[PDB]
Amino acid sequence: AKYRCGKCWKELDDDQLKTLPGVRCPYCGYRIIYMVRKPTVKIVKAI
Amino acid sequence: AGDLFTSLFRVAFKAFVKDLVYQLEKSKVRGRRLSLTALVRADIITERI
Amino acid sequence: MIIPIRCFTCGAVVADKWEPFSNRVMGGEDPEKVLTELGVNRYCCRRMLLSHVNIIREIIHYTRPI
Amino acid sequence: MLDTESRWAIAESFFKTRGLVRQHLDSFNDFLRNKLQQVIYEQGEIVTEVPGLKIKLGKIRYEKPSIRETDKGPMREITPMEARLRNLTYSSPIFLSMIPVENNIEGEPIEIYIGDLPIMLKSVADPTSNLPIDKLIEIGEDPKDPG
Ligand SMILES: [Zn+2]
Ligand SMILES: [Zn+2]
Repeated sequence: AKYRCGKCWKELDDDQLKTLPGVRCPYCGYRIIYMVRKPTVKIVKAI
Repeated sequence: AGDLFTSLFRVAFKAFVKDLVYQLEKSKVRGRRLSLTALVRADIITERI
Repeated sequence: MIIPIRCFTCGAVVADKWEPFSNRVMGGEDPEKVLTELGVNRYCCRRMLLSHVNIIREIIHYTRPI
Repeated sequence: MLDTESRWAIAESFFKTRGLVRQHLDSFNDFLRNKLQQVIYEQGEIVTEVPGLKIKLGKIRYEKPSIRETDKGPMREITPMEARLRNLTYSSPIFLSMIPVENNIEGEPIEIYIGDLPIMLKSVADPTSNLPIDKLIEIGEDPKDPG
């Protein structure tokens, strides 16, 4: 799984293999991270 | 809010005082010589509020 | 949030007249004269511009991370 | 003579100076400023059945809203958005200074952490009550929220 450290809408991306004592951003230590949207192509009907 | 928190804190503080005398009547009269920092059990007001 | 592309009542396009209208009205011109010059003659299309609230400007500061 | 516009100017000044939730903020600020001390002053002092063991209570004070990360040592300050996202309680610690008296010997006063007090938003104990609009937006708050 690919996450994203959330200090704003976008920050540095981190992945699941980075194992730590708990859930935290490795680069800045923030305690809230968010899942990114997978690159699968999505079809939306334009009605 | 202030009027109701006055009553709430008055009720929650005398239960914290009552717990202190219970650990000064028995815990240090019979068993050890204790300090105030150990017998407070600060998480009494917090949980009630 | 953002200006609608078409008027709700009729199918006229109003989104491309928002920037000139709002820029000229905050410059001190009369809204009715600006609307008449832009070609917005039906009151159904005039209420589209006279009542729009630009909220996306405030929302771009709180966009969901995903 | 006072026409419509002058009276509306007066009313608008009222609404600008005092918000729409003043009945809450005034009450909570009065509580924080006086009633916390009043309650323990009306308590007076703690006396037990031991002949000569009593504690005389002192003053109370509160900190900025903070949490303790599973006993990480020092307490770190948080914002309302972090409390909302992490299901925390927006509260500040309160310290009570006590004097342990052993047979009319006062001894050294000690300051004791006694609990956490939930903080009303936009009150005098809220650090976000003084921030400008841009600094409120930076920490993820709605600038028009009345608290
Ligand atoms: Zn980060
Ligand atoms: Zn129309």
